[PDB]
Amino acid sequence: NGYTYEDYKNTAEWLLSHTKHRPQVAIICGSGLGGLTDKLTQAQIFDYGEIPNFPRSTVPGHAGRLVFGFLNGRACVMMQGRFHMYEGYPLWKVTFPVRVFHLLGVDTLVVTNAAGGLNPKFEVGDIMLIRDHINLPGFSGQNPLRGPNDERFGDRFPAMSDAYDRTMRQRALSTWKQMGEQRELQEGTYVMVAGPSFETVAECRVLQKLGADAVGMSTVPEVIVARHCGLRVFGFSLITNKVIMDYESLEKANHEEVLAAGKQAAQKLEQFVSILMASIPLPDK
Amino acid sequence: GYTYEDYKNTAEWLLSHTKHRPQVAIICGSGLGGLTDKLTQAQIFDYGEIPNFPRSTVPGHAGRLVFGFLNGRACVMMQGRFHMYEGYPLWKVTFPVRVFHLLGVDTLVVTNAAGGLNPKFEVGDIMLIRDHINLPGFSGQNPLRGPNDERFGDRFPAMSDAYDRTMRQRALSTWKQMGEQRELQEGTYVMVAGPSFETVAECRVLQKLGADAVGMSTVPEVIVARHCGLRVFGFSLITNKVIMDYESLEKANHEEVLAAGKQAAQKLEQFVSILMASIPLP
Amino acid sequence: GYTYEDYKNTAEWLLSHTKHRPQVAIICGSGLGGLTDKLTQAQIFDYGEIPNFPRSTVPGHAGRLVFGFLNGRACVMMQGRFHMYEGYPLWKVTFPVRVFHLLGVDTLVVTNAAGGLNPKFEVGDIMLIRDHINLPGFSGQNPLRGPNDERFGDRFPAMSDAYDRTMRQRALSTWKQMGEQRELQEGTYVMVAGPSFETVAECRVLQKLGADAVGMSTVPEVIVARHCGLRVFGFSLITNKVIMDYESLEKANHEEVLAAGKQAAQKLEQFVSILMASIPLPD
Ligand SMILES: O=c1[nH]cnc2c(Sc3ccc(Oc4c(F)c(F)c(F)c(F)c4F)cc3/C=C/P(=O)(O)O)c[nH]c12
Ligand SMILES: O=c1[nH]cnc2c(Sc3ccc(Oc4c(F)c(F)c(F)c(F)c4F)cc3/C=C/P(=O)(O)O)c[nH]c12
Ligand SMILES: O=c1[nH]cnc2c(Sc3ccc(Oc4c(F)c(F)c(F)c(F)c4F)cc3/C=C/P(=O)(O)O)c[nH]c12
Ligand code: NA
Ligand code: NA
Repeated sequence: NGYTYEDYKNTAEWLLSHTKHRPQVAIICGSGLGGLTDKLTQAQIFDYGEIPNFPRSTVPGHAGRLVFGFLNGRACVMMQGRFHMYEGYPLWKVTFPVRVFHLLGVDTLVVTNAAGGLNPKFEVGDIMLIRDHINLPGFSGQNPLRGPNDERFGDRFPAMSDAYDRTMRQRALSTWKQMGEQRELQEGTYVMVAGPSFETVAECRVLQKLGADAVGMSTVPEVIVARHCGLRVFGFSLITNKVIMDYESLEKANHEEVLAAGKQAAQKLEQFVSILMASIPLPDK
Repeated sequence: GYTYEDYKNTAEWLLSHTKHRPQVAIICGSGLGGLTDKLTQAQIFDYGEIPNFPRSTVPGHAGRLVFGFLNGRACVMMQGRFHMYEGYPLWKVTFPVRVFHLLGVDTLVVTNAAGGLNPKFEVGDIMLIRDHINLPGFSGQNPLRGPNDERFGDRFPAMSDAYDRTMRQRALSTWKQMGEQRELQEGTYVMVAGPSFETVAECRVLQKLGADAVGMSTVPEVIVARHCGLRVFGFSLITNKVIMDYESLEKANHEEVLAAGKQAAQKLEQFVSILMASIPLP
Repeated sequence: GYTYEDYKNTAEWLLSHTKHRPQVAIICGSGLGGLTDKLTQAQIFDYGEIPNFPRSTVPGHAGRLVFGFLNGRACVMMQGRFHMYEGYPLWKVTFPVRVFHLLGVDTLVVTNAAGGLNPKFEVGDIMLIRDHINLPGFSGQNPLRGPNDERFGDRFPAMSDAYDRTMRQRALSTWKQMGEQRELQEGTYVMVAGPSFETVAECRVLQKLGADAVGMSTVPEVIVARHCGLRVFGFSLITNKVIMDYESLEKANHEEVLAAGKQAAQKLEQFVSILMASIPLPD
């Protein structure tokens, strides 16, 4: 299947008529930010299943949630969880919410994730501001824009060379500076791979040689649709593990360690984003 | 997928609806739409009247098959080509090449627009396609995926000799004989699916791989053509230099591509028309 | 699109139709189908007659599971693997591996035909697979894609240790104490979808990525086996040297790869039989 413009329209107008909230900022909560909805005021919760056209979470855990409220005084719409390719979702389902956000009047997307460090400078618990991406699925046909283009969203052939807003990154660094934290923020290129299996050593070397600083399984498709629509985009990676890059290492990527990294970073990440909210540019006069 | 009878039905319909017996198929990429103007004794078919032929489901652009003589060479020209980014399966993109084979065509000329990755290239350059990197193909988006039909070709066709050496030497010589000074480029075309343009990081990847130009077409048609045994010649119009640093304000856009096309139209149409005399006879 | 109950039904059907209890699964690559003849007490099942099993769709394609003993070790052989280029989805290509797991198999041996990228390789060489590059996997053609079930494995299994170090050692040891002419090669297998062979520029890309051999199979079976916790090892027979530069009259062709996988193929088959004795017993 796909979605028509009318489908997005009906979802948007249904949400506009069922909440008083008028979000400026969309937060898609990746690994470690599950709990960020807890810091919202005047929170209003919709299960994906209540929302017309909205893909249902078919994965273990709670019904996926769209939550409207104020984060540090700023009108937010928050996706508690996101869809992954590795779960069997087509990219036109993964990115469905980004079109709806656009039609609600959102002008800014915050997108976070977990990723493996490819840059040897990176340490577990580091935060990497996404400055650029390598869409490996994109190269082969797995681009969320594949299909007919609606001129109501954007151009047939949108540019991605300016996708990661300079100002948002400037203000992430300021916020971080004023937290007087010990470690610098990192900044680099995120490469998307479909996953869900972790890289071989030979694969890690490929991604290093390609110039990737971190690797994960999400985010790029949401960024491409956001940019098609004209939203400004801010992203970062929690570095949950250092990808294994030689045959002599005794270490090995694993689910238990990357869960532990998320759980440990979780409150630091909520603190970071809660404060950053205060510094997000206002809608344009 | 199509059955073998589906291809035979379409080829039979065309052969009984036109008297034309094309030797050469020309797939007009951006910059070359107007090449049909140079045909004589033209005979026209909307894709929509041609049995089994894929159309656009966008009323924006329909498509035409045009039979005619180009500089006295019997030709069939696709005006409007199918792209993976539009949501066509590759077995639809490449459907026409199968039909051309069954019409008796023995040479495919394929042209496109491409972003320049080789820093030697300028906007408005023509690059002869010497070789390709098929990134979608590596992942399973190869037009031969599925059952193989020996009436077309082998299970496992070689692509190491896809781009006819003789036609490229004759294209270079023709470009000089025409008294053109700004030289013909030659190099490696990488297909990416698009339709969004590359990030800086992606551009750097495509350069590290050894690609000289990047586009969103052509490689599937070339693979199916070589599977069928067609001789293949092609080139890219360098419509833009791909952004390779973070400071430049240039953003790749459709308007640059359109505008580079119109500017190069007269020159490319002349080049292809005159090249027809270099194509070996059947 | 099966659930755990489907794989279980298939395994129980096999358990109740043969007394054979395999420890080792062998997937026989192109030109290596002779290995089923080295089985003792052989028992054949056509894929057609196995519940839920994907049917192979080419007129003359051997779709048979063969249970037996190879050099005195209980095993099950696939004669004819499924290939993504034939049009099979990876969940079909790898359904037998999940069934082997439920049958109690703890080891998978994978064999294939590969094009040589390493200029040191010669046609007929055997390359012990040390590592792989899953190019289809990067893009979404990963056989774990979709719902995960822990009766198979983890949502995010590691692949950096896929190729069993113990069986590496013993393959190198066994090969030496056979006094063979050429050495056993080792290196990285890159999977491409095919079915068309590589351009020179594609060749050069795969070499730049650090691949030693290229083919169109194997990696997805390895991923599903490691997901399930099976020990894995495997071999490429080098059927052809990939054309890596424009000064050359050679062309990789179906006929020259067919002929090469009738030559030192029987060498790899004897080597696989011998190495059965080096596979550890189950606890
Ligand atoms: O080396 C690597 N290679 C390739 N990819 C990767 C990834 S992506 C990933 C890997 C594991 C995972 O599990 C959890 C998890 F389930 C939690 F609940 C959690 F808190 C947590 F930190 C995790 F890491 C989530 C995600 C990424 C989801 P998303 O954030 O992109 O939506 C991490 N490291 C590597
Ligand atoms: O930097 C680059 N990166 C990756 N790819 C490219 C391409 S390929 C391309 C990009 C845009 C485009 O826009 C149209 C278009 F779609 C029309 F239909 C049209 F009439 C028209 F004028 C255009 F400008 C056409 C084509 C090329 C089609 P083709 O020649 O392969 O058939 C050019 N530059 C880059
Ligand atoms: O240069 C290369 N590039 C990319 N890929 C490759 C391959 S993989 C391959 C290529 C051709 C082929 O055909 C047969 C065949 F059909 C038989 F019946 C046969 F006996 C036989 F020896 C062949 F070579 C089989 C396979 C491999 C299947 P598998 O071993 O993985 O299952 C080999 N060389 C290259
Ligand atoms: Na000649
Ligand atoms: Na690649």
